[PDB]
Amino acid sequence: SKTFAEIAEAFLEPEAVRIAKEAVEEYGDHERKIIQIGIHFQVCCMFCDEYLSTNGSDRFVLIEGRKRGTAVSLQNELCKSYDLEPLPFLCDIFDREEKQFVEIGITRKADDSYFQSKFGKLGNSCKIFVFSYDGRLDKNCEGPMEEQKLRIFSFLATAADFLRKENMFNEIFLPDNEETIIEMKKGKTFLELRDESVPLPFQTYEQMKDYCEKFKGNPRELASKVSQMQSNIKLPIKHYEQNKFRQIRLPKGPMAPYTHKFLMEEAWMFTKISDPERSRAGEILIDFFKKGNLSAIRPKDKPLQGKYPIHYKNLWNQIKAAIADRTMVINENDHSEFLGGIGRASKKIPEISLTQDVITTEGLKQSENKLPEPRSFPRWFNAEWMWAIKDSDLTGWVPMAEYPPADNELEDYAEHLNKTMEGVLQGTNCAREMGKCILTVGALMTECRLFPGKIKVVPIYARSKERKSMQEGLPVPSEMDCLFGICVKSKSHLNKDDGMYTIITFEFSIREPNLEKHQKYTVFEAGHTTVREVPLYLYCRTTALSKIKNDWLSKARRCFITTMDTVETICLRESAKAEENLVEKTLNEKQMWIGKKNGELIAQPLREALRVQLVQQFYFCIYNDSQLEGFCNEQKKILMALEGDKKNKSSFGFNPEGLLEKIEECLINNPMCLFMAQRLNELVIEASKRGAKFFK
Amino acid sequence: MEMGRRIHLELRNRTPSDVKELVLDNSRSNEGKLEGLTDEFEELEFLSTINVGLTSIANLPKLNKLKKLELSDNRVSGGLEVLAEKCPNLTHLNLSGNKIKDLSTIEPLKKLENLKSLDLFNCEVTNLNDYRENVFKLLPQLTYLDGYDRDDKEAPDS
Amino acid sequence: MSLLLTIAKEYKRLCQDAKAAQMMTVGTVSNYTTFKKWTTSRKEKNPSLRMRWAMSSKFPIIANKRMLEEAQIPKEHNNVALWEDTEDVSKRDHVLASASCINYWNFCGPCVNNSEVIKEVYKSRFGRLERRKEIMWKELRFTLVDRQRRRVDTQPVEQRLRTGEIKDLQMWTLFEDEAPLASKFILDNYGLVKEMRSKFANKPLNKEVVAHMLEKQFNPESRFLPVFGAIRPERMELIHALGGETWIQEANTAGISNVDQRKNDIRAVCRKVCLAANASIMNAKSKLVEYIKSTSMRIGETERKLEELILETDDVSPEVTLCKSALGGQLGKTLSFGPMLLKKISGSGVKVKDTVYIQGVRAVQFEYWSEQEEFYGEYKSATALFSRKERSLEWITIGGGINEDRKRLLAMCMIFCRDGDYFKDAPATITMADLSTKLGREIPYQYVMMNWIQKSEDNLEALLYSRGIVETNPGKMGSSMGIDGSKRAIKSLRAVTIQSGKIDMPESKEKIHLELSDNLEAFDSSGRIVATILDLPSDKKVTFQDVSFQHPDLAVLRDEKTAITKGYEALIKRLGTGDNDIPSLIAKKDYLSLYNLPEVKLMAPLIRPNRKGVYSRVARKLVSTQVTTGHYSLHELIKVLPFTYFAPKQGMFEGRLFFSNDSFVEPGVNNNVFSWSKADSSKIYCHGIAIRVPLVVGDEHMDTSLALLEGFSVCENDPRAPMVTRQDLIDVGFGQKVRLFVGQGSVRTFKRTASQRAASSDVNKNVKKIKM
RNA sequence: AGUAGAAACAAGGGCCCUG
Repeated sequence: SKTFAEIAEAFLEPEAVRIAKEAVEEYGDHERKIIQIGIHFQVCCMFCDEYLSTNGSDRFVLIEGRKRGTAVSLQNELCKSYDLEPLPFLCDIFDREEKQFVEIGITRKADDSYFQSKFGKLGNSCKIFVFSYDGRLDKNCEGPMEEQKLRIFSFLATAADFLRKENMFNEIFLPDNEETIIEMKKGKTFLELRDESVPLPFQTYEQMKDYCEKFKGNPRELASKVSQMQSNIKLPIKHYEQNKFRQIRLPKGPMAPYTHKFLMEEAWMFTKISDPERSRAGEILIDFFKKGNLSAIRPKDKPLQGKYPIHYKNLWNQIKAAIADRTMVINENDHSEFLGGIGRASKKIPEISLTQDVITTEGLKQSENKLPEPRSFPRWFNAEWMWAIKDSDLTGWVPMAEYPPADNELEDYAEHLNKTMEGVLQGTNCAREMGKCILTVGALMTECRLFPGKIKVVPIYARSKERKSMQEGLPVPSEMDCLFGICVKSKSHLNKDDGMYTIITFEFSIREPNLEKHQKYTVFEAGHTTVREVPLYLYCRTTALSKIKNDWLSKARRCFITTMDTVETICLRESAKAEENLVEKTLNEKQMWIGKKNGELIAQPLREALRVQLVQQFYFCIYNDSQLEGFCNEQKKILMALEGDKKNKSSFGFNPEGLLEKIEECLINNPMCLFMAQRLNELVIEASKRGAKFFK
Repeated sequence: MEMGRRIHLELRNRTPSDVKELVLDNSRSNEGKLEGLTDEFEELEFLSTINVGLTSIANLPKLNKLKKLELSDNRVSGGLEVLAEKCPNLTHLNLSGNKIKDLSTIEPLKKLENLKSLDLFNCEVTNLNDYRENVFKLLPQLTYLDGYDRDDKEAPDS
Repeated sequence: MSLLLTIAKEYKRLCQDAKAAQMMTVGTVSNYTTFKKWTTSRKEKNPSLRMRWAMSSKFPIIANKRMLEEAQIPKEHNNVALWEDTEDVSKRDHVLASASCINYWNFCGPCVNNSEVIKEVYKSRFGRLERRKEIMWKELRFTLVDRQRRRVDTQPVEQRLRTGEIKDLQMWTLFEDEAPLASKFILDNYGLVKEMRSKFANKPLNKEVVAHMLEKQFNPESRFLPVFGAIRPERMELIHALGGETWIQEANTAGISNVDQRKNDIRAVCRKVCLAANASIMNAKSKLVEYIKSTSMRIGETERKLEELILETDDVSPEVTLCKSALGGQLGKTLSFGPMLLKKISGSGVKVKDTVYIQGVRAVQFEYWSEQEEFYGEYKSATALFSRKERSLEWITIGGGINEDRKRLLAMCMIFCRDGDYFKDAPATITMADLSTKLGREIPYQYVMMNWIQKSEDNLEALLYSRGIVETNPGKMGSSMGIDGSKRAIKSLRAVTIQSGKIDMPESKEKIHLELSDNLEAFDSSGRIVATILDLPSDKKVTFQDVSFQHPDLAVLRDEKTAITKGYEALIKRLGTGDNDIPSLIAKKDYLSLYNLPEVKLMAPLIRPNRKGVYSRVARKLVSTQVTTGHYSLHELIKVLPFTYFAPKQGMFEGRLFFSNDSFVEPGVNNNVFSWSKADSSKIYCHGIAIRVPLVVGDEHMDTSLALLEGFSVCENDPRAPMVTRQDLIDVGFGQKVRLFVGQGSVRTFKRTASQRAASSDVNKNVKKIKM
């Protein structure tokens, strides 16, 4: 249906299509008229109807489909034989019985214009029948037989339905005799512009068109120009083996500081036996506060480090007062105002109310954008990773759904592998953070949605399940509610997408604070805690969140999919090369290098490197930014070069130094990027012992 | 078609009070429920409803002059006590082709003292042992059964 | 009712305004579509976040108001908010509510009489479940599956139709009062429309949903996917749970929703007609068209015309391609060369003749293209990506899985490109008897060589030997093919690479018109021969079931049953409109005239003369009972009118009405000699021959709006005639004019006289005259 | 105060409303 002929073939018989096509080609007119002319011919045929005369011979003789040359020959032959006067113009059918011609016409408009014009041209000489698509007949003589009318008018109705459906029932496709010249209505201005947008050597669209319509190929000149451009360029080609990749340069300065909202390693938590009835956030916080361990906290005036202590102490006291009243709404005071920035939003000044005097009175200059500053590699990230790769003395940290039934072996295999991986992955500490993020952000999302304009108090909590020992001892292990800390959210009046809303986080600890790492926080020694007794430290941050970070953190559970895919991408591949179920053996045995220790390469099975993969995906969720995006997008080239080195493929490049420059430009104040780059350099170093293409 | 239009068609301007016969065969009735009948039909003496996807008798008005009924090809089951109140002057009934399981459903017909002939063919009840006799002993007034009297006496044409 | 008055008052209020009046008055109704877009324009960037943000709110669902009041749904069942009086800003006829309300409605709301209708609405998905329940899963294994990327269909569908045909199906199964003027398809396939109509009539349903679901029901979802193993819609719908690149879940799915046997039967029939219509040298094409038009076949319950099936099908096979060409159907850009498949990726060329001496000196011209040309190829369980250049095979890369198929593909490809010395100097064995004119038609050299290779394996080995053999260089051992299609050897065919993994099938959504010559040679707007009759199986005998070859030459029955069938056709040919015909006589209760109709007089001799009188009495009686009461079965009337010619007599009626040929018809029960069904009341099966009855008058079973559509026709507009309802069409007199609203925004004039002559015949005849 | 980036937020509209 890409060309008109198919659209005519949809209802018209293909023969009339071919006829009208040949006719259009002979005239040389557009083929858009294949639709009208074909219709004109089919009527004529179905007009004839194979009727006969008194002598048992054919009655009607067609003249239309015939070529132009033979049309006037048959016309004159008939005008002569029956002794008739020759007509000036051509006709469509010659009724023998009545010895007179019959013209046919078809006008879309239900009006007598076409009939009047045709009659005026032909007068009353012969019989004219002006059919219409919507059932109207205009003639100058007796009407045709009933059957002829019924067949013509039914065909025309169907045709008009099938045109109106396709938006082709217009003057364009069905014009009358006069309106046969459609053309873009060229306006004075459009031409004035077209004659101005022409390339330089030409000065009028006419010259450009005349030069382009006749353009001929001269490969000698084209080659000469190509060679002249190939000589004045000197495109550099650099095989890496000769020109090696210098080590990535990392910036210099102070250590990158902790930035994630919720403490992972340090955070100290309080557990309480699960109550199904009281499962709500506020109810859980009330239950935890009532035992009385929480009420012991009484921070000292002087913090170990940090700034703005008094505000934090006041807000902690107000939170405790709130719970006792069982109303988690904070009043607007100086401390909450300063921490929440309720009123530190610049007031817009109109320009019409401006003058040089106002500019002088208060400085006015374009904001001097203070781009980020450079921070050196963090030496503490490895410790967080190693700790996050250990069990948490509990399981069931993150919520997962149930396993459905099974019918075929494939589902049983999928469910066994998933069960093994979920068992491995539910015991770590990273997964504890997955649960803490999902639950805390869910609660904070449902508070900011319901109670904006109220500086609510939301806990930082999670739910878990004590491990399963042997049948000995207490069976049927119980559940547990954990309380890592407490949060609050200043007014979350999120009028627009990707908003901004300051929050504040109090979290417990039993560890001394590092100056370099815990720069963000403002710790407060808080009495003692049992396990024997141990000192306490209350880490009070003032972070900020948005809608998008909330929605995505509440969907950190994605990491399971990616890690599972990678692990089963390795296991199915290893099993296929041997055509046997090799998954358990692959998981238990396959050793995956995960670091160095004492100048040697450590290795551990896959079953324990799933944890490393999971931490990688979780940290990608946490520290995602533009920097990490650009970096992880631009480091692939180096890995591809590594692969080329492994397989003796003589890779090459055009300007690698610029690539390294681009990379080192996007390494700023984001621990993950810097750590990953340092590892990438150590990798290329370790591989240089068994490979090439890298400098020391 | 539909009983409503079918009836309105059969009634060529005739009032529903002077007819003596009616036919509704090869139509459909929503919910297998009659629709359009009332007590206006008084002179009615015959009725025929065949293959209309019928399953019950609940909207049946009161018809006294009715003396012959036909419900073949449907799936009626259970409702047979209305006949003692709406059509007490009934004599001929036919149910071949309907869902009938036991005899307890048939017992009410004893109250139709005007009953003469009954027609049960292709029903589950027919697949029992000594059923013609048990029915005859239940409905003594009856003489003809499925077109055959006791001793297999073929009944006349009409 | 009062609702009607409300609609009229609303229209009045709308017209009282000025702007609404302008927009309604000007133009046609199509503007509605346009107006349907300027309203309710609002999208959202991240829908997930918006939905999660919204759901937290107390009342995240807009809902109807009056329906809630009617259903006695209170605002709070038990200290739980459900809705509050308010108006949605955009709609202005809805009230906010919460999701909890659905649960309440689900557990104690209004209950409908029956919800089994959903099983018909989503018949596709229930079919999916039923098919899935019959799969015996065997055993997961692991191995590197070879997958080929090819276009396939992923939905088993019966009676696949086009978008144009389907649109009428929705209108004619749900909205009949607003149906457009009757199309050809609706008249032809009236059993399907009746079957769909019955299920969804007098039912409480959202009509739009049902229409959309029927649209999906009739759409075979074609996708370009990786594939392994057999190709069947039953598998492709769940291929995701059968195997990937590294694993395979074996399963036996052969006996579910067989869709391949009907495609096979259609191709067999096309082969049979193409081989029949080669006898007429001068007018093979016209004979072919007539042969196709006068044939049909049964699909499930319905009987469909072969011409429409060929148009709908997508079998890219040489048999179907020629037939599609003759009818005028456009088809895919897919060549053929014997039992092989091809697809031109690139290149060009132009015919160039060259001589070949068959034996000693016997010049025979053969045409060869002259340009570089890449070609995908496909033989059974093998594929290739070859290229040619100026009468030379430049290279061929094969990725099949079998040796025999590989050799056959290579040989047919070499032949395709007319490479090798043999084309220069023909083999000694081939003779002039086989060269050409098996039945008076010349056979070019290439097809001669193709037949030669098929005749004997030794010729094939010689041909492959013609291509140079070299020594397998080191390393290339794996990418080499011997004479026995070995994966590797010490000596191998020149420039014949071999690899593992099927060559991915190309794709192109193009439609090329192609004609055909008097010798059934399909040209395609250029020299190329897409297909011919010399690439089909020689011949074979088959017993086709549920098919109708209603043509004299294509018939095996004797003069007796043919005569009876012709007589019944003639009797059904007087069922058309106009006075002195069966329907008009029935309306005038003039049953007596039926006994003297010409066709009964012609058919009377057949009737068994010994007891003609007794049969005549019974059939002459039944008609009266049917005629007088007004309750009649048109089919029984047609069945028993042949017997009403003779004078009644006296005698005992056993039960069957015999002819003079020991064939009877029992009055009421369908049998082979005469059959029909209440489902499809527009077919009469006489000795397994389908006789279409025109739709000029309804019957008690068939009665509906459709059974009269053929009778009516359009005529010159007359404003005097009355404007009637669609239902009253049944009561109008024959040869009486009447105005009628049709479809949307169309008022026409219909006259109850059937005038639908064959259009194809008249055009063909007139056009042939232009060539004299 | 804080977020993050190469600019924006740190409520906005009319004593009252809203994402």
